[PDB]
This record gives sequence, structure tokens and C-alpha cells, in this order.
Amino acid sequence: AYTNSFTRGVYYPDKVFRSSVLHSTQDLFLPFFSNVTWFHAIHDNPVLPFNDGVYFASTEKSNIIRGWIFGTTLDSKTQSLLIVNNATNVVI
Amino acid sequence: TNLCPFGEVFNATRFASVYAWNRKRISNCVADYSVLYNSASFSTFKCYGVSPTKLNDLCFTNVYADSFVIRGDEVRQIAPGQTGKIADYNYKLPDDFTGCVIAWNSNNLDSKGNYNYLYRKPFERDIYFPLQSYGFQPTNVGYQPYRVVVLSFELLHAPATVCGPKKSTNLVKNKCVNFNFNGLTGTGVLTESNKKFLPFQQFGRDIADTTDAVRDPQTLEILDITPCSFGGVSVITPGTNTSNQVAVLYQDVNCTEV
Amino acid sequence: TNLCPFGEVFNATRFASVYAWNRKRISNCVADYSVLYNSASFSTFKCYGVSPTKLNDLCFTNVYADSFVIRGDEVRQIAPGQTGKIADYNYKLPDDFTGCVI
Amino acid sequence: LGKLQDVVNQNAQALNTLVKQLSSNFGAISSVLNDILSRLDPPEAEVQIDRLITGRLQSLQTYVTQQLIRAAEIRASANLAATKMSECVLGQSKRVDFCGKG
Amino acid sequence: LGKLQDVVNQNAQALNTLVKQLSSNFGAISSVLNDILSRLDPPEAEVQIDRLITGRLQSLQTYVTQQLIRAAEIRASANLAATKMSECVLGQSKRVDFCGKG
Amino acid sequence: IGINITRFQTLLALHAAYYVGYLQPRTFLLKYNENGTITDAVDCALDPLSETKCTLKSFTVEKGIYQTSNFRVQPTESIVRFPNI
Ligand SMILES: *[C@@H]1O[C@H](CO)[C@@H](O[C@@H]2O[C@H](CO)[C@@H](O)[C@H](O)[C@H]2NC(C)=O)[C@H](O)[C@H]1NC(C)=O
Ligand SMILES: *[C@@H]1O[C@H](CO)[C@@H](O)[C@H](O)[C@H]1NC(C)=O
Ligand SMILES: *[C@@H]1O[C@H](CO)[C@@H](O)[C@H](O)[C@H]1NC(C)=O
Ligand SMILES: *[C@@H]1O[C@H](CO)[C@@H](O)[C@H](O)[C@H]1NC(C)=O
Ligand SMILES: *[C@@H]1O[C@H](CO)[C@@H](O)[C@H](O)[C@H]1NC(C)=O
Ligand SMILES: *[C@@H]1O[C@H](CO)[C@@H](O)[C@H](O)[C@H]1NC(C)=O
Ligand SMILES: *[C@@H]1O[C@H](CO)[C@@H](O)[C@H](O)[C@H]1NC(C)=O
Ligand SMILES: *[C@@H]1O[C@H](CO)[C@@H](O)[C@H](O)[C@H]1NC(C)=O
Ligand SMILES: *[C@@H]1O[C@H](CO)[C@@H](O)[C@H](O)[C@H]1NC(C)=O
Repeated sequence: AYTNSFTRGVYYPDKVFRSSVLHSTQDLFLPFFSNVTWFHAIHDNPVLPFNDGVYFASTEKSNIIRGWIFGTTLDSKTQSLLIVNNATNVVI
Repeated sequence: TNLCPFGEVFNATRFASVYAWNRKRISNCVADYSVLYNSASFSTFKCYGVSPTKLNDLCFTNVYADSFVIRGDEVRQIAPGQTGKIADYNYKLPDDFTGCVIAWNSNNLDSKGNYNYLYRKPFERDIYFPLQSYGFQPTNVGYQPYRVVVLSFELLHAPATVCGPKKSTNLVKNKCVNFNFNGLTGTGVLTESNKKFLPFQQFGRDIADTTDAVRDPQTLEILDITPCSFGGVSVITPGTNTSNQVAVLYQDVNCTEV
Repeated sequence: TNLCPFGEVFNATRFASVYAWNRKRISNCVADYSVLYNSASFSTFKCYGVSPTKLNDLCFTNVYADSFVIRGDEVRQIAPGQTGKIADYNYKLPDDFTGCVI
Repeated sequence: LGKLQDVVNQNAQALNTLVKQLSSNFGAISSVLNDILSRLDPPEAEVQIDRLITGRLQSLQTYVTQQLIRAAEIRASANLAATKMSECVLGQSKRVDFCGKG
Repeated sequence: LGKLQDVVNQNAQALNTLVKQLSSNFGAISSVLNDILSRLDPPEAEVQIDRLITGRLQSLQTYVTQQLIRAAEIRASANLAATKMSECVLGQSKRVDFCGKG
Repeated sequence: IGINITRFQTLLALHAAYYVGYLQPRTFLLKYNENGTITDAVDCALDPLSETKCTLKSFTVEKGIYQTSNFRVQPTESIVRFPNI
């Protein structure tokens, strides 16, 4: 499936306060109005490519989306990132 | 107040083979760069983005200690703008490297021969075969093994975690003062402020890329840094061919400063 | 017409302890720096605001010969802009030093 | 108000550009001058600072040159204005389309 | 037509000068940029290319500054022409020797 | 943590939808408000208006004509010509 990202995935590029200012930057951003690969859990969650990194909106009412895995080959012949968000904590 | 692990790093049992050099991140501690620089141990202490003298006054988000053994002839390669197959396949300092390179003879430690010392972009690691090794023996002088540490220093906008043994004063407000916050050196009128930093932010800025605000690193209040009072001095005079009496306009400042 | 006392410098019986290096003023004399520069006796002759070729054409209100012994590894320190414990404590050169190190 | 407002905009843009140019590193290791001075001893710092001086001074010479040429424009407009004051306020201008159409 | 032909000649001469400054080394080992980039890796080439940037940029600032001052001279000539257009085409001028002798 | 990434995969409990997108190197303009909070942005490469917004460093762009860039026809392929000795 597909949808449109619109204006989403913008983040604070640096830990520097600035205010009332039209500042400009270059960074890895989700491009405006880019295409969004809207997965579903119907009656599956495949391995995705990471590319230049990711945006991951994930509307919820169940709190069943609870973690992520990242890396090269995700198969013990590499170290690989795991994230869990179990009830209260973030655990990495 | 934790002391940093340089006593481990510079004494660690095996420095790695330069094809696969060690990297220890250092954080959350105080560093006596003076004791390292003054140490009799080091055959070289070449520094690039900073002078080894200046280090104690300045501090860093992190420091990375890249630890390995080289043949003593190789020390050339461990610099910006220097070349070689080791310094291509399995090492490279970037050509704008911010840090120091510390090296010394290890023939007493690392010779045996010691054929473990295998060799082959900036801080790249790689694992026909492009591979070679030394075989260090106590009989080896620049053909001997040498230990090197490269300290690469991190200057991101996060709060510092590795700092020199600098001692904090109390804070002072509403008065023109010299200051240093985590290595941000300057001079100005520190005042507490209503500029609401978001919880992750650690400096505040304006058009010039000047630090218009800071958050104090021990008590997390937000300070403006307004300039010390300044302005042109103009001397009002009649002709010297009339009188030697003069009046002085201190431009824009308030008589309270003068 | 006096020839300068470079023998009392370069052929002194002992040179000074570098913590307390000797300074000899030279004045009122004729100096063929080529006699020095052409001598194979010198492992380095590096100069920092003059070329050792040019010296015979140019002349000086005084010359100070500073003379001392060092460990052979140290020779790097004895230049403008250098660092090291001697260059910190007891032999800092001016960072615009005009002269020659031999 | 496009004329006067553009003159204000131009001057503010010239100042804002001159101000931004303090942040431009001109090939020095950093554009925060106190950072260079708190990183480096003078043997090294003087090259970095001299690149910043050369850049900032060239940027300042640029700004002042722009302001001299603009001040010549403004002065030509001020002499024009003073002439409309002299000929049209203090007087009546016989000169077609000098003081308004008609 | 010596006036107009000189404005054209000045602009063309300034452009031919601006172009000819691309033939100038400014102390870089060639003035054709791809020579440096084909001969040299970046750590070396940055040194050489900084001189071409600096020289070309100084030439460009020079050209633009000559053009700004020339543009003010042309603008003064345009304002003068606009004034003869207004006073003498759209009008008759009483200003003695403003619109031709007589 | 230094690790190289080319793949990723979410965890869900066996008992939903997720809207993956991808980042790109992009130039941007950002509107920080009075509370130092980003309220708006422009992706400069999106369209010729967004290149104009970035060229003026402004969110409004007024009625006009603005040089955003220089268009250059790209090299199709690389050609090599050495004497055939
Ligand atoms: C991350 O690790 C992978 C290996 O798991 C690297 O993949 C290779 O990438 C190069 C091009 O960069 C290809 O020529 C190889 O065919 C790839 N090998 C495999 C097994 O996929 C990848 O280069 C690494 N990425 C980074 C940015 O370090
Ligand atoms: C992009 O997504 C839209 C729906 O948002 C879809 O109609 C279109 O086919 C997609 N195109 C590509 C190349 O993904
Ligand atoms: C979450 O998981 C960690 C171990 O992964 C565990 O220590 C912790 O008690 C768990 N529960 C919560 C509520 O964090
Ligand atoms: C190495 O360890 C010794 C004690 O074994 C210690 O005195 C020394 O300070 C350590 N090296 C460094 C650089 O701290
Ligand atoms: C620093 O120490 C003081 C007490 O000396 C304490 O009040 C404060 O919370 C501490 N701040 C941090 C950042 O740990
Ligand atoms: C300057 O002073 C002299 C006497 O010292 C006097 O004769 C002369 O008139 C004065 N001129 C002016 C311009 O003040
Ligand atoms: C000068 O300083 C006093 C406070 O010391 C203040 O009340 C006054 O308004 C100031 N005047 C100006 C011109 O800023
Ligand atoms: C030093 O003495 C040697 C012979 O012992 C002589 O060759 C040399 O020229 C002398 N140098 C000077 C400067 O007199
Ligand atoms: C700024 O933040 C405060 C709460 O901190 C809020 O009440 C106020 O409306 C905000 N103003 C703007 C312009 O966002």
C-alpha cells in the first residue's frame, strides 16, 4: 500500500536554541510530499531496507508496536541494534 | 568528579594490529592532559586542532582513543595529508583531524616473532588478498614495534562529558565578567533569562553565530550573555588656538559605567 | 680588520649546560660566514630570517652566539614556534627569530 | 514606501551579511575567534587568526565599499531632494516632470 | 558615437580583462583548474585552489566594483538623459546650454 | 554505538499499521518561533517555489522573478583518448 507524507518527519537538527528566526540547514530529511509505505498487520512485518535512514509514524490504540531491530544482516554474524519500549521504559 | 581511564588506555595489555585497531570511547570523567603531555613515556605528542598546553582549559562531548601497534617507521602515516597502503585500506586520519597523536617504542612489550601484527577513508576498518604482517622480534631501530594512541576530540553542542581538571567558581550575574562554560570562553554580562530552552538544548544563538545564551552546567538555569558596555570616545574641543580645555562624549554608554 | 672569535665559540673546550646556556656577544670584527657554512663539521645550519649564502653582503649592530650541549634527539626544539620541555623552561626562541641554528 | 523601505532593507541586509560573515571560517579551523585562541598557542594560532583577519577585513572592505557607493547614491538622492526642497517647496519648478507629472 | 562606443569598449575591455584573469596563476601551479585537480589529491590541491579562488575572487570583486561605480556613472547619465527627455523632449528648457549650445 | 545499518524490522507482540518513509540529503529552511520551537519548514529541492523560499531565506515569497540556480546539462558518459602505443 501507499500514502503521501505531506510535511512530516522534521526534527531539531542541532542542540542549539534559536528563536524568531528563519534558519537554514542541510541534513538527512524525509522529503516533503514523498511516498509512504503504509504496512499493515493483517491476518505482516517484513524486513525493510534502511537507505539514508527512516521515518516511522505508527498510529496506535493497542500499544502492541513495542520495538525495532536495525543493522546490516540482522543475523548474529553482525552485532545488531535492538530497541524495546516495554510498558514504561525505553530499553536498548 | 570521576578520573578518566587513560591509565588503562596507555597501559592496556595488547594494543591491536593496525589492520583492526582498538577504539575506546571516553566519557563522563576528568582528564589530566598535562600529566599525559608531561609524561616521560612519549616519543611523540604531535597535536593538530589544539595545542597540548591549551587542553585543560577546554572540554568535549567525548574523546575517542584509537590504540594500535605500528612499525616505528610508520609514524608518518598517522597525520592529516599522509599516505600509504595501511593509511588507505585500514587507517586514515581525516585531512582536518581535531586531536593529538601520541606514540612510543614498544619493543620491550610487543616483540617476541610476534606475527600477530597484520596490516593491509577516515576511521575506516576492513576485515587476491591485500594483507601483510610484521613479525616483531626483540632484535629488531625504526623497524621495531611502537604503540600509538590517537585521541580524537568531539565538539558537538551536547553537554561536555570529558573535561580537564578546571575548577568551577560560583556564578556571578548582572556584572561584566570573563567566563568559561564547558570550554565556551568569552566575556559579557551574564543574566538569568526568560528564553525557554527546550530540555535537550545547551546553547542559544543569534545571526552572527554568537552564543546569545547558555544553560549553566551545574544548575540548569538559562543565562543571557548581553555585551559588556562599549562605545566610541569622542573629544569635544574648541581650537587649541583658543583653549586647552576639553569635554568627552562616551557614545551610547550610561554614566553609571564610566 | 679584526677577524671574529668564532674559534672561541665553535671550538670552545666545553659548551654550557642547556639549563644555563652561555651567551657570547660578538662585535667590532670581520665575519666570513662562508668559513662556517662551507665546513662539513655541521650536521645542520638552518636559518630562519636570512639565507647562509646572503650573510656576507649584510651586516649587524651586534651578534649574540648562544652555545650549549643537547641530546641529539632534541635538535627539533631549537627553532621558532617549537614545543618541548626545554622550549618551555629554558630555551624558548622568539617566534620571529632572525638568525641561524648550527 | 518601496524606495525608503528598500534603503532600510538594503542597509539592514548589508549589516546582516557583514554580521553573518563573522561566522564564515575563511579556511581557518573555526570562526569563533576565542575558540581558536583557547585551542591554540600563537605559533599555530597566528596562521588561523590571520586567515580570519584576511577574510573579515576583506569582508569589511567589501561592506565599506558597498556603503561608499550606496552613500554616493543616497547623497545624489539627497542633492536631488534638496533641489526639490529649493525649487518646489521654497519655489515653483518650471522644469517639466521634475516635481510630479503635470 | 565616441561616448557609446567607449561605454561598450569599457564593458568589453573589463569582460576581456575578467576572462584574461583566468589565465593568471596568482601563484598556483596552473591557472586552468582541472590541471590542479588532475595532478593533485585534495590535501595538496586545497592549497593551490585557495590561491585561484582568492585571485579569481579578488578579480571578480574588482570587476564588480568597477561595474558598480560605472553603473553609478551610467545611472547619473540615465538621470541626465531622463531629465533632458523630460525638460526638452516633453518640454522646452530655459536652462542655458543644457539642451545644446544656443 | 557505531554500528553500520542497511536493514531494519519492527517488533509487534503476537495478539495495527506502520508508515515507513525514507530520508534524503536535503537543504531546508526552518521557522523557529518565539519559544525556540520549529513550527514550519521548507524542503528546498521540492519545487521551484521551495527553491525560491530557500534562496530568499523566507517563507513568504513576493510577486517577482528570482534566480534560484544555474541549470547545467550533465555529462552523459566519460571518454578516454590516449595515443595507442
Ligand atoms: C555496511 O555493511 C555492508 C556489508 O554487510 C557493506 O555492503 C557492501 O557494500 C559495497 C558498496 O559500498 C558493495 O560493493 C558490497 O557488495 C556490499 N557487500 C555486501 C555483502 O552487501 C556496506 O558497504 C556497509 N556500509 C557502510 C556505509 O559502511
Ligand atoms: C506514490 O504514492 C501514491 C499514493 O500516495 C501512489 O498513487 C503512486 O503510485 C506512488 N508512486 C510511487 C512511484 O511509489
Ligand atoms: C523492561 O525490560 C527490562 C529488561 O529488558 C526489565 O529490566 C524491566 O523490568 C522491564 N519492565 C519495564 C516496565 O521496564
Ligand atoms: C600506567 O600505569 C601506571 C601504574 O602501573 C601508572 O603510574 C601510570 O600513570 C599509567 N599511565 C598513564 C598514562 O596514566
Ligand atoms: C550539581 O551539584 C549540586 C550540589 O552541589 C546539585 O544541586 C546539582 O543538582 C548538581 N547538578 C548536576 C547537573 O548534577
Ligand atoms: C590664533 O592665535 C593667535 C595668537 O596666538 C591669534 O593672533 C589668531 O588670531 C588666532 N587665530 C585663530 C583662527 O583662532
Ligand atoms: C542608566 O542606568 C540606570 C540604572 O543604574 C537606569 O535607571 C537608567 O534608565 C539608565 N539610563 C539609560 C540612558 O540607559
Ligand atoms: C675549529 O678547529 C678545526 C681544527 O681543530 C678547524 O678546522 C676549524 O676551522 C675551526 N673552526 C673555527 C670556526 O675556527
Ligand atoms: C510559548 O510557551 C508558553 C508555555 O511555555 C505558551 O503559553 C505560549 O502560548 C507559547 N507562545 C508561543 C508564541 O508559542
